[PDB]
Amino acid sequence: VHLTPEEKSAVTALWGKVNVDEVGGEALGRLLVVYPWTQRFFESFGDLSTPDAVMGNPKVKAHGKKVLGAFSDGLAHLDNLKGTFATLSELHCDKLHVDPENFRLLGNVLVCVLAHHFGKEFTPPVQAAYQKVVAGVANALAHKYH
Amino acid sequence: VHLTPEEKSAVTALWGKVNVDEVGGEALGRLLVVYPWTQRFFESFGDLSTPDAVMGNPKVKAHGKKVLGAFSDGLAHLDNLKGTFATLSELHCDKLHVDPENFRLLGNVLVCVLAHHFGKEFTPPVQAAYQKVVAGVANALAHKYH
Amino acid sequence: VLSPADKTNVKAAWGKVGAHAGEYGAEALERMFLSFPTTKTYFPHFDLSHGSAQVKGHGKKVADALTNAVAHVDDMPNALSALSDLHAHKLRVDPVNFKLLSHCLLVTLAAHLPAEFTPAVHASLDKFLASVSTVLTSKYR
Amino acid sequence: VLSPADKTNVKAAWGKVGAHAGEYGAEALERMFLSFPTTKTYFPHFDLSHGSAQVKGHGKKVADALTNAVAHVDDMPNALSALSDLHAHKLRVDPVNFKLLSHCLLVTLAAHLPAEFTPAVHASLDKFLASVSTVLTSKYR
Ligand code: HEM
Ligand code: HEM
Ligand code: HEM
Ligand code: HEM
Ligand SMILES: *Cc1ccc(-c2ccn[nH]2)o1
Ligand SMILES: *Cc1ccc(-c2ccn[nH]2)o1
Repeated sequence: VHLTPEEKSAVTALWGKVNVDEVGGEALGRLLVVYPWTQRFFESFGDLSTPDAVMGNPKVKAHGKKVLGAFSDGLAHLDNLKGTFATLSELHCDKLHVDPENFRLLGNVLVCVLAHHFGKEFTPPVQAAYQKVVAGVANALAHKYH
Repeated sequence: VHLTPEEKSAVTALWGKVNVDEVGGEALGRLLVVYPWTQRFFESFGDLSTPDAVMGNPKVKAHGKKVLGAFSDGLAHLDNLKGTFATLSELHCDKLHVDPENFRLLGNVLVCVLAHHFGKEFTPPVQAAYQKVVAGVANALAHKYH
Repeated sequence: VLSPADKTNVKAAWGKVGAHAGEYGAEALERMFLSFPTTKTYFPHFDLSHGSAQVKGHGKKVADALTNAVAHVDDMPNALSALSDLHAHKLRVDPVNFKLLSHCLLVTLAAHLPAEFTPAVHASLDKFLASVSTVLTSKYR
Repeated sequence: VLSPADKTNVKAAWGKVGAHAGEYGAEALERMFLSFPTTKTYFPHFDLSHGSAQVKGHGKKVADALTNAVAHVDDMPNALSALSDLHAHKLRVDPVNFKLLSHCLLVTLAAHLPAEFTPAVHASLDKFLASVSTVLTSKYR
């Protein structure tokens, strides 16, 4: 993925403020609430039966934190997303059989959560840079399908 | 690059009986009729205003012949679909900006056309082998998006 | 959204299914399970072997539900409410799977009713099955 | 299919836009044009520079149409028929672009209305925009 140096600084500056305890769990939680069929991949996470239950679920928060850390690792290796995510792509494609459209949905849910947390700081140019990142992450996740 | 040997034998055997002059125009025509936004990519082709006008359009039939030629090229190189379609991927993705969901739709329209022509000979196992072909073709055409 | 011509096309073509309901439904299920094996995991306790009586009986249920949907094409949320309870609330079926079954239904119809499966009718059947799929995958209570 | 709760979620959240209709609609279009440059090809006659007056005025038309859709949430095919004629019959917009704009509208709402944009309301807004999108990409006349 090609960010301009101006885009890279804006992305990096925003990401450095991200609440790593909550943002990932809110993104995974919203995925589970807005696209309920994704709950089928998380049968062992306990109570997913209501929106409040999903968002407050400690297993959702803990797993979302891992998601966010995967995005953080992608941000730090934009030149080699395919190799950064090869292990995760094997997991999500060969083992879990996640439909790659869901990779895209989760990336866009993350964008909504960033907009939600940062308000007007999440400008259209900042979003545009983040859309290049999440498209790049989602494609790397899907590589073992290609 | 992964049809089984039995799937390759099935697709090869059926494709030997396919009318290379008709099936492509029928598939492209039905794409334009069933998914009418695809007509936007063919502004210069003339009358596309009704099902009968689409299926009777000489430019649609002639283009459909080129489509099917490229599918034939893919079927002759089932383990290298990416290389077979590399140049078409640049055209469709970089130049024409066709959303790759449309590649999957055309693939399944072709499967419907095969089903329509062969009837009970288009058995479930024959279909399943062809689903891997058209999925591979669509993935190959989308490669420049990957 | 279906046009009047869409509704006319769907009723005429699906009316030609008739007594072949269970047969075409079971064939479409078998085509889906074989073409898209991940769909089998929605049925973990089924006998999905070729020609299984269970899949025969299930294809009959699918086909009959579609006949019901055709009869209520202007009232599908009300008419299919129990099926939405099952597929959207309990099973939480990924809508991509409804695209797979819808395609396999069109493949089955094209293979058995070639004279009926015109481009215009194909187009209308696709929209109809997309509409049914939206109802079954949406939680609207 | 929208539940009774979906409808009241949408009316409450969209009702907060108020006098920000043009600002928010224009912002959603700007986000779309900047994040997904291929969408610009539907507006070749437009001035699409940032802060363009043409984009601002167009953003207001979009917002107001959504307001009208919210008011007619139980009969959208009827209320939105003119917009379907434009987007499906004349412009032939690929449905993927409706997903892009819908996403950018959600982003705009999240950025401006954080108290409104709860997980359940986010879910209802997504279903609402998807249903609007289906009407505008369907040829049902
Ligand atoms: C698109 C970006 C995504 C990223 C960056 C991501 C990241 C991750 C990470 C880091 C793990 C932990 C793997 C490990 O510890 O070995 C994981 C596991 C998992 N992912 Fe994702 N994921 C993504 C999309 C998805 C989606 C869309 C789904 C399903 C709808 C999904 C389903 C799962 C499941 C079921 C697990 C295993 C949870 C468990 O341990 O039970 N992933 N993912
Ligand atoms: C998925 C399998 C597809 C195959 C194998 C295929 C194959 C081809 C071939 C062989 C050509 C001729 C290229 C040349 O000689 O320059 C072509 C051109 C073209 N294709 Fe496709 N195509 C596919 C899908 C699509 C789809 C889904 C669309 C649009 C929805 C599309 C839009 C076009 C257009 C606009 C042209 C240029 C036609 C012209 O104006 O001359 N293609 N394609
Ligand atoms: C045209 C679309 C569909 C129709 C009309 C349809 C209709 C039906 C009907 C009538 C039943 C039986 C309900 C009952 O026994 O009370 C059923 C059950 C079921 N359907 Fe579907 N269905 C559709 C799509 C799908 C898809 C795409 C999937 C998954 C890939 C699916 C998964 C299931 C499952 C798991 C059951 C329950 C089986 C059991 O445990 O007894 N359905 N459906
Ligand atoms: C998703 C919800 C959408 C809504 C509510 C909407 C609403 C509108 C409205 C109200 C107009 C002006 C109609 C008039 O002349 O009074 C319009 C025009 C237009 N729309 Fe949309 N639209 C949507 C999606 C899209 C998308 C996704 C695209 C393309 C990416 C698009 C492309 C256009 C174009 C090209 C025009 C004509 C502009 C002009 O030349 O005046 N629309 N739309
Ligand atoms: C009512 C309905 C079902 C599917 C559609 C459609 C046509 C084009 N895009 N979506 O409309
Ligand atoms: C009525 C409707 C249109 C789209 C949806 C939906 C529910 C979950 N995902 N999409 O429902």
